[PDB]
Amino acid sequence: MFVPCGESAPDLAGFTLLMPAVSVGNVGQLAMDLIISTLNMSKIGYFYTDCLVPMVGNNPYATTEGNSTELSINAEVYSLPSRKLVALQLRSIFIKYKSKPFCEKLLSWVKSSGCARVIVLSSSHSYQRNDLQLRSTPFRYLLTPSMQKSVQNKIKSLNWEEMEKSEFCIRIPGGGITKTLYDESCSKEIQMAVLLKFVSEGDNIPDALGLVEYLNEWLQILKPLSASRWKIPSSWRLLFGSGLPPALF
Amino acid sequence: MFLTRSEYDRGVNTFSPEGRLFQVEYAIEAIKLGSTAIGIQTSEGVCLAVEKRITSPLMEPSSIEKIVEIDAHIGCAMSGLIADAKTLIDKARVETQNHWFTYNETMTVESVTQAVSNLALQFGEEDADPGAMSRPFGVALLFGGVDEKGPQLFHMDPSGTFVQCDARAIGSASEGAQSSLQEVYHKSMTLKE
Amino acid sequence: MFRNQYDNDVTVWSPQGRIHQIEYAMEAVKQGSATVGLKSKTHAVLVALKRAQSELAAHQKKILHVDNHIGISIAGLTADARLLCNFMRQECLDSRFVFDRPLPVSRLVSLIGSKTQIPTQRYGRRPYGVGLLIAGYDDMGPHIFQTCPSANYFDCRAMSIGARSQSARTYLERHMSEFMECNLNELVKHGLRALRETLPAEQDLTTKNVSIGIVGKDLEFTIYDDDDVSPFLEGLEER
Amino acid sequence: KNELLPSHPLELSEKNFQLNQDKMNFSTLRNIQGLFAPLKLQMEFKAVQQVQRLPFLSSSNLSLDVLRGNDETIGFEDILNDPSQSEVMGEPHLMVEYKLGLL
Amino acid sequence: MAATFFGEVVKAPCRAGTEDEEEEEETPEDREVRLQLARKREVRLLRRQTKTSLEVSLLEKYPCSKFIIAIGNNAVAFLSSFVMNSGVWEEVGCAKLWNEWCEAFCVFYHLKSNPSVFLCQCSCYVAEDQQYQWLEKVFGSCPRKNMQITILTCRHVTDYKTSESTGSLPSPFLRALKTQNFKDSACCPLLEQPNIVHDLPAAVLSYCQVWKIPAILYLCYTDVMKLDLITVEAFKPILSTRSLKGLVKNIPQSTEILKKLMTTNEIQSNIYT
Amino acid sequence: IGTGYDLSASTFSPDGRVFQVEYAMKAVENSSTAIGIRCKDGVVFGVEKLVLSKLYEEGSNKRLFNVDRHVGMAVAGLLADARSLADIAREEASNFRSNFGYNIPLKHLADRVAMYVHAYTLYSAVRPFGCSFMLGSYSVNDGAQLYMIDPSGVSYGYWGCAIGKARQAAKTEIEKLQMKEMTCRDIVKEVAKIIYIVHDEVKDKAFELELSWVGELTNGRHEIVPKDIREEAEKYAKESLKE
Amino acid sequence: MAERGYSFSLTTFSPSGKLVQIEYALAAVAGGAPSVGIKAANGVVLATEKKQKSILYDERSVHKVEPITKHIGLVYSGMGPDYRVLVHRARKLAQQYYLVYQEPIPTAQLVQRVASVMQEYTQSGGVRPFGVSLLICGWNEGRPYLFQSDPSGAYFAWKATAMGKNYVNGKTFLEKRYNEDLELEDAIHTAILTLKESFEGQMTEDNIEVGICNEAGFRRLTPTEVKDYLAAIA
Amino acid sequence: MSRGSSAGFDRHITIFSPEGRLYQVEYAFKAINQGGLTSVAVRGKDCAVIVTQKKVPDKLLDSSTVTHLFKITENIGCVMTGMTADSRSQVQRARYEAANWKYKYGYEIPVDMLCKRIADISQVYTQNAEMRPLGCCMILIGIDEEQGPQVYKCDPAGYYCGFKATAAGVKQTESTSFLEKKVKKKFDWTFEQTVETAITCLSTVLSIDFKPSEIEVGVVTVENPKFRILTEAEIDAHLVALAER
Amino acid sequence: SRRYDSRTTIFSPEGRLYQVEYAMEAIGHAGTCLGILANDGVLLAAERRNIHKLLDEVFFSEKIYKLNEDMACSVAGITSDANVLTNELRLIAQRYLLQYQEPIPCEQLVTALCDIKQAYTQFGGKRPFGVSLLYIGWDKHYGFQLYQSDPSGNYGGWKATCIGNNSAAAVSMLKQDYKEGEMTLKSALALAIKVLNKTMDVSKLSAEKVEIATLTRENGKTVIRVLKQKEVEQLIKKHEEEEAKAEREKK
Repeated sequence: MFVPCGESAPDLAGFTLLMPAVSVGNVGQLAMDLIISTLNMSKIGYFYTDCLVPMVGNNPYATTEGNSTELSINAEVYSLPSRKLVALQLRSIFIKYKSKPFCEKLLSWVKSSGCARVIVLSSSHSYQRNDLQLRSTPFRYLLTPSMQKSVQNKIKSLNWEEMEKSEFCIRIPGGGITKTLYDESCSKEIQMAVLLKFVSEGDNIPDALGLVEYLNEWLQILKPLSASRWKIPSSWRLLFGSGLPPALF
Repeated sequence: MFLTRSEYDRGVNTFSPEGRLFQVEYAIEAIKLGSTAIGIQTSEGVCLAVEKRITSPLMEPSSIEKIVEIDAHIGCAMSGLIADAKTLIDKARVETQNHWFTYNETMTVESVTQAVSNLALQFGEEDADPGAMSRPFGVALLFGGVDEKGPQLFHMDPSGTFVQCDARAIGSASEGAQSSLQEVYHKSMTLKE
Repeated sequence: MFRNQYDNDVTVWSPQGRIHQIEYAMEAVKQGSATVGLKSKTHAVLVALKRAQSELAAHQKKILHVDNHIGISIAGLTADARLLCNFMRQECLDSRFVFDRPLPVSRLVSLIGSKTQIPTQRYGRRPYGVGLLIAGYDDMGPHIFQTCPSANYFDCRAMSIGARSQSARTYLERHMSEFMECNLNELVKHGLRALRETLPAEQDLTTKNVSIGIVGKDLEFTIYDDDDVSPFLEGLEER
Repeated sequence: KNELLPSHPLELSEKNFQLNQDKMNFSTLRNIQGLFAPLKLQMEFKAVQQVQRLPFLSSSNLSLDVLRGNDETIGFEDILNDPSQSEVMGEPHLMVEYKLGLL
Repeated sequence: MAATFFGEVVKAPCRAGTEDEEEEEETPEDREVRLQLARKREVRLLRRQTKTSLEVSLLEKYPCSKFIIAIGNNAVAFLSSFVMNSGVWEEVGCAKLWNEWCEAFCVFYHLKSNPSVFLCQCSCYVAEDQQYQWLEKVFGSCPRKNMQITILTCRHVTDYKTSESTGSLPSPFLRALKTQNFKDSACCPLLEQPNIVHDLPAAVLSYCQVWKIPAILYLCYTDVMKLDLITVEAFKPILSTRSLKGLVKNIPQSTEILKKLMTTNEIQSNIYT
Repeated sequence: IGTGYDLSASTFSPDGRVFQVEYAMKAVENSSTAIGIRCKDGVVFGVEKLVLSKLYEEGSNKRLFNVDRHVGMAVAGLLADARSLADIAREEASNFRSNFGYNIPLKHLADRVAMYVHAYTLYSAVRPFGCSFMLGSYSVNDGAQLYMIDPSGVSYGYWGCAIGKARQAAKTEIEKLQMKEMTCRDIVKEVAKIIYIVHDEVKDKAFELELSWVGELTNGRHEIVPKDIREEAEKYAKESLKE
Repeated sequence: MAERGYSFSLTTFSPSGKLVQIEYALAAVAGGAPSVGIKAANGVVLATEKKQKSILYDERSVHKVEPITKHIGLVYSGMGPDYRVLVHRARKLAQQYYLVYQEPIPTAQLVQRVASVMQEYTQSGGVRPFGVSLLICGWNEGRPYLFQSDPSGAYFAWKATAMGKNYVNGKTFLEKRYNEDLELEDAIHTAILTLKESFEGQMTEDNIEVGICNEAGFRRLTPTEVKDYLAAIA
Repeated sequence: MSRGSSAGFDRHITIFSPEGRLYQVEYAFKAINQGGLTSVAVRGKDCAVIVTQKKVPDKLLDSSTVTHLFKITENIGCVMTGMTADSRSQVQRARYEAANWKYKYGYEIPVDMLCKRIADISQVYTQNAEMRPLGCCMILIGIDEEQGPQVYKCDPAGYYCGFKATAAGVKQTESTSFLEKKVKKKFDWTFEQTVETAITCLSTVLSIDFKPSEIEVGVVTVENPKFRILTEAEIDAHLVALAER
Repeated sequence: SRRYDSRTTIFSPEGRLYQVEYAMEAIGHAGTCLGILANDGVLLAAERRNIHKLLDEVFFSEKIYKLNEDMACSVAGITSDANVLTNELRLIAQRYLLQYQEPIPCEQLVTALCDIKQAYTQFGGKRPFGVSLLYIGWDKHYGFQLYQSDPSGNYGGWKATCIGNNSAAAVSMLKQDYKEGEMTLKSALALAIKVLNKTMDVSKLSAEKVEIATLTRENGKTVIRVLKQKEVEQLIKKHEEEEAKAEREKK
């Protein structure tokens, strides 16, 4: 389920897993790309699996010339030992009846590695939103019962808004795999946190910036509150593609 | 870096990034779902041959009509959706009779095919209040007839383009039948051959 | 990536301020076969590279009659092309019925522009994915007009549209001065050379795949095919 | 057919009274206001009429009346004969197909 | 996104494909038909010669040192024109699959002189859920990490993303994408950063990268795709380099004539003349 | 940012912005600069018409339209929408002459066309026009009048304005130009100078300058600048750019 | 059971068989200004509260209680403009009935016609139901009448009811207070008390609007008469 | 709608919220605020005055054409706040309706009836799906034959109420509070008194002292029922009077 | 399913119109409406549903609706849709009378209304009529008849059927206690009272929770009258006495 880049097979005991749960508009993927680019996180392995559709291309974070010519895949995992953060990066879409196998594989991998506090950066639909949620902040958080109490008190001090679950079924209209991820994580009894935001489809870079700031409010991996806050990947060029034909204008 | 579920296959009036209209191509696929019809154009006449797919012996073989008479000198072989074929055949017959009434002469096979094609391109472009062809026709026709120019064989496609063909095959086995035809067909072949 | 929402419809403006359906219609017309249209000081010639679906199937015609002095070169969607040709024929007939004079080419092109603009603004309609090279003769002389799937039209001395038309356009731009002042046969040969430049090096022009339409001062629009284009092909230089 | 020829000279005028009134209003706006007002009102009328009951059921056309300024005006048209009390109603599907332009 | 009538409530499609899963998330009949579809879609790797189903993977059965894979009509046409006539290539195995979207076949060849060198002419399309099954059937689970894989495919200029417009771009241009282990010269400009490949070539290249197999992917972007001679002409630089240098003999003359044969026998677009 | 509110022209964003109109404005901004300066004698137009290919005949895709004997029209943004709106304005002016017997005032025509554009932006069935244009005319009673219409549907008179890529630079040049005291000849020379200054030869390979004016010297009749005066203006612009 | 797609559409039935948009319109009604209608033996009173945001409001400019004809009046809770449109339609229908039959339209028939209009608007897909419920009063055949037309088009004949905010409490208060043989000029006091229960602050002549209907006909009470009634009841 | 009804509760005009609110009307109000200006109208016992801030953005822009004070008929004038194009469309519709009323009924339309018609059209807009509410606000003034001066403000939702002192724009709440304070203190409310009240209210809420060119004032008095636009010199004189006292 | 249930015209993969089923569920949410056919005559016994003390009953039929002289009907579903459907029924009956100068047969009117409902269910953009109607009438061809209509547009002639709340239990009870051929008007009323008493579990019937209308033929004229509250009270008392006697006999 997890193949290291070489033969190192890094251990992730006591680390913190980060993933971009496939959101409405890949807001989680954009936020994870921002985090990886800002923290200069190197790929330690590949999360090769049948569930994610295949893709290839040059690494999003070209930076130098040598690093520019490195080939990336659909699911590459980056890690840096300084902050004890391991960041998985899904770069593709899911296949039908393939979310549950991926969730099971990821939960097994994180349990075996030893990492705790799986951060699930996701997003929900902004139109399947209640009036109270409409007038309130779009950001929501979800905590598993097994999650350590100290961080729960930290977030309570931060005064965040818990995701409204309705009897008490916790349904995320736009999470994608987030709901079943939460269910299976609760079944497996491992610490995990879900960070979502009510978004729509379109230009979602502001949504990704808001999500990374929301994550910062808890993790505090960067300064509290600016210019070049989060470094954007070099591959975020041409969000639309091609150019303007000359005949029209 | 992230894949997208960009879809352009649903709208008939939607262009793909390469300019392809996917609904027309799916109509072509519907043609590919039909039975094989073979039409050969020679100097001694035209030959339209199609296969009857008889699901059960109880069904009358004569009821499965796929080669019809547009006019005394025009015939048509269909392949694809049967009812669309029926509508197109009715249009062709009405057009031929109108031409005879107006000009007191037989309508050219090319003219009949052109009229049927003009009917077979009104998907989101008829601009007429009456209910038009919302979806492209799902049948391909082989208008094989003999006129003053001699034997003729025209192939009509769901897109609405009619092209004169010396020997054409349309249906499930269209490609193999076409290969066999081009392997065997020669200009100076007889009708019996 | 972020343009999926604005890509589906023609009435939806993209954040960059560009409708993608029109550009996709332009891609559709590009995907069609190649035509070359050039005019001298007295003649306008349209040479087209006809394509055959199969060896047995006859080459599909790409030069269509419009009036005694106007003709078009087909490129792109065939159904939209036929609709436009019918509209232009009706307009020319109406002009000759009311004013009893040939319809000027520019007026017809303006009418086509308005007609093809109408759908791009309304819902439930798609742009005409057909490009036309219109050759005609008026009191002003020969005319070559390029019509794009976008309603805007262009007035040209020589133009090529379709697949692999960049080489033809380069060749035309190389010898524009020669085009302006040359004999009719020389102009037809220039158009044929441009069409050949469109073709691959291995391939060559044949009577089956070449269609020529010529309109001049005393010459009405006549379409030459096969044995009729053989005289023009004869004498052409080796690539 | 002879039905095309009006039986009464006033019949043709009052049969299309609403259509003629709308045409006159459009002509006046277009003379004075410009092309925008008639086009705007035409789209508005089309939008309101597009949503209503099916042909075999009598519609209220409240929004259409408000837009046309007849919400507070009563003429012989409204009182003399009631579209609700038609006394003649065709097949539902037939009427729907007729409105759709199929027949 | 229906808009069938006036008041129809339309929903914006999600580029991530979430809505499909949301609708998806049983009845025994539904499960039965779903399994029927699953076994209808799965790739069945077998050989028409002797009709012996290939349960064992191709890589396990024969040891390969150079696997050239061509996806798309133009790529297989180029291979058929250049490599077949150079030597002898007999059919060994053929993957059979059924997709919603579609001479569609996936045939594998191996050189009699050097059996270690193999080939694959995948003229058919493979759905997003079947590339991994195809990799399982062909490569198996245990790779060799000693294989020179040259993946050949043709794409459209519209797919390529750059500041210049699609029309302004020189249509017959090709790019390359190689794995970390593949240290040989790419002979082609590397793909631009925002550009992505999401088809069978991408699956094979990702498989090679994950398992440390030296491989290179070539993408020939072209405006036309139906048996075009310019596409194979632009592919020629690939054989001009190593790997395919020895497989193709010094007889371009026959290949040039052979390449014309494939282009002459082509089907034009009825819709677009 | 109206992520889920920018698909239809009949949908309001939470902050109250119709993003389709703004996207139409951006589409207008995508086009080359077209400037027009109003002076005491009349109004002079000028457009940086980029030539896409040398094959095109001189005058193709003209950006200056004569919607009436006395009214000019310099357009920007999408060309097709520009032609459509020019036809609409022509019908309006024709209708005014036919009904009231005298030439339509510039302000009234501008109001009519602007309201047409706004009506198009109102509904969801149609999309807002992607073009912006300048209506200019001169009359003995009305005097020199210049108007500009935005895809939103506004109609504001100007002493000088620009629409297109380098809108702000041309606007600054016109601001530092004292149009109210110069004649039509000096105004056309300065218009050519400004067009040459704002043109970016790097991004845009080449362009052809189209100049038209309406004023007392033309007897209140819109017409293209004569070739001699146009060449003189181009020479003056070249000299100014060189220094 | 989110049922979001079912709630978005009007013509779409919920799996349980509930029209969610109609319920949302009813919620809009419940969020409107309270209005109380009491059918006494001598007559029927329609009392409502017109919450004026600021003192710079012209009381004569608009009226929550409007006459339909010489003997029928109505009050509303919910959206104002919808109420005005429905008032215009009701007046037109009443005048059409008078022209056709040369008789004042009975209250029941007017209520049925208005309810038919509401049903027509709540049936077709493309528009929204009228987010307003009308308390219609009248006097026909020497008998008072009180009706309530819901957004869905279901009309019920009440002896005493309240709508708008705190309508459940108002109905309970009316149940405690309303009497079978109660007469006018006392049902007015009962309605004023119900408004007091549903009012936040002090009720002045301009903060409420009271309209009565009796044998003479429908009549909106002048501010002076409202002030005298308020003084009498407190 | 031809394109199709939107999904979310706040994404379409017709469909209701769980409370039953229509978010598109509220967004139209937000658009009115987005207009960027503030308009103040004051009703006296002798005249009605409308004052709005005039902001000519660019010097090249002709200040004469920049105006939000439009006359519907010879005796009724209005000040529009919000989108310029929508305000112009509403002005044209009001002019047409007033002319039609004069033609059909033989006497000039009252202000209240004009706003009633406008609000009915606005309600029609808010009920159907194809159209959208106009993002602008109409404040009508005029002298009635019997009721004297009348001030009516006329909103997208379809509310046509009349006011003794109307405010609209970005600073609507603060202007309303100031006008309520002034009304609570009942002065004589003469013509110049009403003009001073409007101008000082606008200056207080905008925290700026206007020069003659920063505001446009339109007045209509009982003695002179014709809608009159105050000349810049008269506005300057009023400002000087305010400064002196 | 969350799909194939949006446009009222999407066929499910198994060939199901879920919107019609949801309309039938809405019918099930409505109050109990019962109709029994007897040789002497046919009757309709329907639950009044609304019982609020402040509610007033100014009409003679809370939910019963007389279509013409020879016909009557009862409603269980959406009230406003029911009102429009009853208006259409009256219009169609009067149109038939005008054209043929004879009372419309019951089946013809039921078929016309069902055609209207099926048309509404066939064309997209129109909400199906969520009303189920029970018809009682007499004609010269088949005499007394009882008909039941559905939102889908399907009718059927029944001898004893119930629609609305607890329809299945009422149907089972009718099947248990119906004697085809020997059922009289009085025994039919007793059976209806028993079925209503058992179905409505709130409490014993008080003659204000139910509404009974009987259709009979007297002197060649169809008589449609609504039983007075006192008569319903007497019937309830008789049913209670019968139940008490049966319980005492059981011991």
